[PDB]
Amino acid sequence: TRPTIRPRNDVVHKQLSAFGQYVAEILPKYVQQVQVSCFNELEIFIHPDGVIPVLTFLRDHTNAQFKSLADLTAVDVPTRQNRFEIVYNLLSLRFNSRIRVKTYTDELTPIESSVTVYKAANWYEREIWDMFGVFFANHPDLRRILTDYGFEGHPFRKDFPLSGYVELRYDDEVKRVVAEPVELAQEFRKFDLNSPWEAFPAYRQPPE
Amino acid sequence: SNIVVSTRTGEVMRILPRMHEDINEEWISDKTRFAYDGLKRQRLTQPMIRNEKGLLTYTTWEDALSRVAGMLQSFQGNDVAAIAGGLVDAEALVALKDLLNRVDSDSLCTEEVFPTAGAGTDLRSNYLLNTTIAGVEEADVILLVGTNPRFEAPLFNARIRKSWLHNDLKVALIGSPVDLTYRYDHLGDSPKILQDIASGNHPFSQILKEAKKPMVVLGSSALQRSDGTAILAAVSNIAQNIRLSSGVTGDWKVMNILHRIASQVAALDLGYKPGVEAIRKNPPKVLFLLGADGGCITRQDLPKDCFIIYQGHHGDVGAPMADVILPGAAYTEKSATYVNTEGRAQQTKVAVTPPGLAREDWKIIRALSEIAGMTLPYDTLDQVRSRLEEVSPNLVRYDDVEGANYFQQANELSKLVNQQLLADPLVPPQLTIKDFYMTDSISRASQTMAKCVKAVTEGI
Amino acid sequence: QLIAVDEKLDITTLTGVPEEHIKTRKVRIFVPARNNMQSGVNNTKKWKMEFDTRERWENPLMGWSSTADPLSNLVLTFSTKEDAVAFAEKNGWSFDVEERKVPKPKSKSYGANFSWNKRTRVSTK
Amino acid sequence: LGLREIRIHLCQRSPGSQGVRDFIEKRYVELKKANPDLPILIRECSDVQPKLWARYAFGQEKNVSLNNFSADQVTRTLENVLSGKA
Amino acid sequence: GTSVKPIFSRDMNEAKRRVRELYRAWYREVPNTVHLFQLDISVKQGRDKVREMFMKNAHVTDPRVVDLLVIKGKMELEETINVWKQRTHIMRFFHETEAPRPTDFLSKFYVGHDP
Amino acid sequence: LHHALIPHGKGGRSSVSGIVATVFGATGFLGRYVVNHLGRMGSQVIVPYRCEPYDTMHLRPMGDLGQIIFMEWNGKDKDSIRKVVEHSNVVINLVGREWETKNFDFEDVFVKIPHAIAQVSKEAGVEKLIHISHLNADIKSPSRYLRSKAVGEKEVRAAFPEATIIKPSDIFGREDRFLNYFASMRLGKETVKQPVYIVDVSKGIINAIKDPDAKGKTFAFVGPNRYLLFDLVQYIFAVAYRPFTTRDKVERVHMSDMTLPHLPGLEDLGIQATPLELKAIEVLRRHRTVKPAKTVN
Amino acid sequence: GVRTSPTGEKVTHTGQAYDDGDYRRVRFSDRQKEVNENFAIDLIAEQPVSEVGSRVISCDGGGGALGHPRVYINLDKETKTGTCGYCGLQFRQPHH
Ligand SMILES: NC(=O)C1=CN([C@@H]2O[C@H](COP(=O)(O)OP(=O)(O)OC[C@H]3O[C@@H](n4cnc5c(N)ncnc54)[C@H](OP(=O)(O)O)[C@@H]3O)[C@@H](O)[C@H]2O)C=CC1
Ligand SMILES: [Zn+2]
Repeated sequence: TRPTIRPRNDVVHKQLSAFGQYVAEILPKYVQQVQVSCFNELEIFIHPDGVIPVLTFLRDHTNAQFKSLADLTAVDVPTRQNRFEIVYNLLSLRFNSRIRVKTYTDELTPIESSVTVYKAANWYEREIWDMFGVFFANHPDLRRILTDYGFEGHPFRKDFPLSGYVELRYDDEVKRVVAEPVELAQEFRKFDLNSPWEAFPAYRQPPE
Repeated sequence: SNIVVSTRTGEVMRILPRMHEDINEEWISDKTRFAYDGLKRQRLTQPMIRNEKGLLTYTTWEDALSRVAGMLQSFQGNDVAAIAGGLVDAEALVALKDLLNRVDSDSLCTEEVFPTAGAGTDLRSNYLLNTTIAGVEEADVILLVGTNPRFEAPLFNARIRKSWLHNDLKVALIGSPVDLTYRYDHLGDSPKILQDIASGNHPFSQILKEAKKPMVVLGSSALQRSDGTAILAAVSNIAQNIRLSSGVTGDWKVMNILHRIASQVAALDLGYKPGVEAIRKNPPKVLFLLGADGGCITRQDLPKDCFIIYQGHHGDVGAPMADVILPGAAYTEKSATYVNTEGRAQQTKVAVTPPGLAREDWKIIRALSEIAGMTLPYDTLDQVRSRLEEVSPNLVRYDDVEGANYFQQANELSKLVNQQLLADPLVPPQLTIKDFYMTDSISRASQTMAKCVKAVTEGI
Repeated sequence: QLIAVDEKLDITTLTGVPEEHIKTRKVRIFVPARNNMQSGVNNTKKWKMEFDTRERWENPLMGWSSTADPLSNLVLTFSTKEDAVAFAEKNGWSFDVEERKVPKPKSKSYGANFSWNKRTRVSTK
Repeated sequence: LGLREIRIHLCQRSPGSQGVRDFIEKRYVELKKANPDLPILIRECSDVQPKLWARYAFGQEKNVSLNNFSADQVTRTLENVLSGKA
Repeated sequence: GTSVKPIFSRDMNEAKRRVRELYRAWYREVPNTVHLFQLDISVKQGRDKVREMFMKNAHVTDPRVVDLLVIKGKMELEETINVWKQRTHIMRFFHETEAPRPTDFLSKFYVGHDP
Repeated sequence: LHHALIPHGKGGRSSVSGIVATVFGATGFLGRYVVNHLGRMGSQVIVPYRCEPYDTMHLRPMGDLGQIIFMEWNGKDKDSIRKVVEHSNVVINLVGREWETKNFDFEDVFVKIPHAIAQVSKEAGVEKLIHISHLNADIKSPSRYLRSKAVGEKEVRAAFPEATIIKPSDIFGREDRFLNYFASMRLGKETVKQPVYIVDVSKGIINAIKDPDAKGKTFAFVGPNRYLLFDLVQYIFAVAYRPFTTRDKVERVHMSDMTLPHLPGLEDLGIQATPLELKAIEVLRRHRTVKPAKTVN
Repeated sequence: GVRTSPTGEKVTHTGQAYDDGDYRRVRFSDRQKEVNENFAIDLIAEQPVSEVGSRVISCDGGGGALGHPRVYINLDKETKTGTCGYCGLQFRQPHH
């Protein structure tokens, strides 16, 4: 390991593994998997029905007390049956640690809103509904937060076009800003950058 | 052969091969790779009609369509006819078939001639490469009559060469002694040799008798000559002797026919009459040239003040002799169906869009039908392909090559008429490499093929 | 607690796509062919969904390439064919599927080069 | 009123096409003996009922199913179509 | 099987009830909006547009899809009540500035390559 | 047909319509709408302007990049007209003035300038020329305005045989001088008026450019209804919630609108004329702080 | 070496010039057309051919790291002169 390689920490790796096993033991009803990254990041995969309990536990337990919600986001993977992946990032100031909770959903199944647990989630959840179309149940006010009023479609889905469907201009006939089907003077050049000759043998998949 | 068209900002950049283990292995011929230069020259972009001076001038789509529809409505019967070129798709073929049927015409012809005597194009196995390209690798002897596969089907000849090198295939030829990149046994040039093979006097009959899996291939070049039906009868007799004497090995399918143009098999499957003899016997007064650039029919052998319609993409020998010109799309510009010499149907994809006012061929014919009042049922591409499935359901299966064997029926239907063989050697048009670079309108329009011809004729 | 409804999934009304870009477009589901310029095969592992080519024209100013459809650069990646077909049906797109092409195994042998009586005898090396 | 062509769509491996298959293998040639100028197209289906299409003058077409028909049955059907009786 | 988690309704009757509620709310809002944003349309034209926007989704047979559509519709209704939207947004429903795209085969054949 | 003149795209802002239009008098009431309709479909517009560029500043957003080119010209000069119409395949004449000026009287505005434009367009190889003149334009008119209009019609017909003449009557628009003129007055019962919407005239001009057989025809663009002047002014004052230019304009507005049933109208161009009541609120909403007028047919 | 078009326009180093019937010329009227006067092809045509007595020469474009990537040019073909792929300079062995 030369100065060009990021050094490994083993103490934190073991600590995170032990705490992940601890959380798994306490909550066997919801926890489906626990992983620790090679760079000491602990992530927990749970059933969607356990968002309110597990988070509450992590917020309220004496050993955990993850009091801060750093971020709440969603990841779109169209090849999965449950399209959307809801990610909760939590920070514990008492133990100076970070955790990640991961959940799955689809276009029609809603997710319970964690506003009752973390207030910070409120706006975050709105953003998810705006950008991926994931519905959050029992939300104080769920509406668009980023897109234009009356915007049709959820732009952060992997099948939404990059340039959208409509574009805005001004019309002097009607004396107002109008929306028309999008037409680009220069179409976006699509570059095929993926190369053959795979780079990382550590991530090779079986040839089924 | 499968290809990949590489484009960039709506312009064809290059052509690359595509791996198909059963058709083109991994490669393509030089013409396929380097003839895309011809898609940018001598292009038809707008409709044209004759002006008062008798010259061709540009016009709108409505004017040209109305001018064609007036003559279509005025005439009827055998006075209306069409010829299909060598670069036409199944969609336009069935479209024009239906259009001329609605006016009660059956003069649907192709430039290449296939003998209609006996079974004709009624049995699919009567005009296909039944052994298939991937099946060439299982043969132990092979006989080639009246063909030069090196320039007539380069990938077929490459497969024969591979089987010759690896499977110790034995190759024999009847025709001119051309070079095939591998050594073969030259029986002769006269068609009479074929008869000897049927009689058993010629020792190659005995050599082929012991073959476990014999293959016989007859090229369309030998069928283009006036004695083609007699040649096909002789080759069918040879195959009959093979099956009855040496025994039926099973589903081997010895009889094979190798074609030269991509539009022939689909037209034969769609009921088109091969050859232009129907046009010659009953000259029409309005004629459709669906990309017809073979030069077979001139204005000399048509009635005076005949009406000629050319619909294609390139300006070639067939365009200036027309009265109304409709610009069509090329194979790089439309999703179109082509059936290869094996009988396998494959569809192209849209790489770029047709230039100027050019449209899709079947769309042009459908619009013409709507203007003339004989409106056709189909409106979209899927409806055209449903019509294709109605006429011939195997034109919508895009990777199947298998088919039933009807050799016995066509064989005993071929034994009725006995035309004598001519005393002319079987000389194919593709004698030398210089004759291979320019064969169709796309090739003749390219500087690359002109450079190839100039380099072949004289080299530094 | 459970509807137990029996109907095919269809989220067409919720995606915000214009009506013309649904019943007219034709997606293609395929494994991309290997680039014959290279011998690597790492780009032929996944399935791709791509839309049909529409009209591109030249800009009167600067001569750039202008387009009008939004789905020109949209290519989706899927693990298996069934996943891609399910996605296409759920989104209400007509699709064409052609099966994966795998290179058949071949009997390679160096000693076949130096053959006593067969034709695999190489002229040089 | 004038017959222009007929097309027989039969399947290769389906048992419901078997009789139709037999018809060809036994009498198709003889039918061509009676009809030297009528194009008798035979084509291949796949999981589709065998069918007979008659295309008359001016593009008028009429189809009849041949599923599970016997060889004598299809012989009679083709005779009926060729003779013009209905 | 095919058992799924509900959103608001369990079967089609409750979804239809919610659709009727939303339609009543939009119908009552139309003239107030027409007056408030100082529109150029009439109230009959606005209610016809509301009817058309409802009839566009008349082919849905999934209670989950229907009630999610209803959730969305209440969202735009709430946008319109509170005048979050400008005058331009309300019009975006009428496509007044767009050229009429013909549908017959001959017109599409003449205008361009678009199928 | 000069391939670069072939339509391309989907008829949007960045598309190509194959129309290269020179719109004389494009800084006016009708010019802005004509340029807007020409630019929203992707056509290239040459705007020849006499005034300062500041007054042409509003035309720029109407087209995409490079689709509108502004050029100086003089009506008295032929070289400027020549160089403005050198490369156009469509020329539209919208030059008009409703009053007298010490440099331009009615004869130069309505006779000499259109004659020069038509002659230069013919000598330059322009395919289509469109000319606009009043509906009530007759030689025997009392007013010099409409007499000059009629002389200009005859002269442009002589110079450009394939010229299309349009005879709109009393166009009313947001920036017009018909509804605003009456609303700024803050005599009739025998005079009849037949006003036509601005957008209808714009679409008529566009279709006439597109229409292939509208070469030498003469059109009369009129509205759906004929209005007595008194009740029309009453309705104008009622819509604005209001209680109820030297010599030529009052004479013109006292004249009745002619009826020319033999000439084709907007219906020939596939346009449904918009009634005045629908757009009266749009025009007159800005003159503030229901019972439409009765019509005669 | 800047040529003039038959219409009167200037032809760029790429050979670009609007023909008689092209409408786009209107963009240049009352304005100017931007053409670079210095043609790289003519300027590189007049360079002298360097004489070196080695079978293989090296070219980096001059300036060291301020030029182009270093390349090696073979001079065995006495028929022609070896040309740098980047710089366009020419090299040739002292025949006779
Ligand atoms: N109610 C109406 O307005 C209808 C109009 N008429 C006809 O329709 C045409 C256009 O109408 P409209 O747009 O309302 O008129 P405008 O008053 O709005 O302006 C007409 C255009 O012509 C130009 N122009 C006027 N006089 C001269 C001149 N002496 N020299 C050069 N350019 C000049 C003006 O440019 P600049 O800014 O430099 O002055 C102006 O851009 C006119 O020919 C008119 O006669 C048809 C029926 C009635
Ligand atoms: Zn150099």
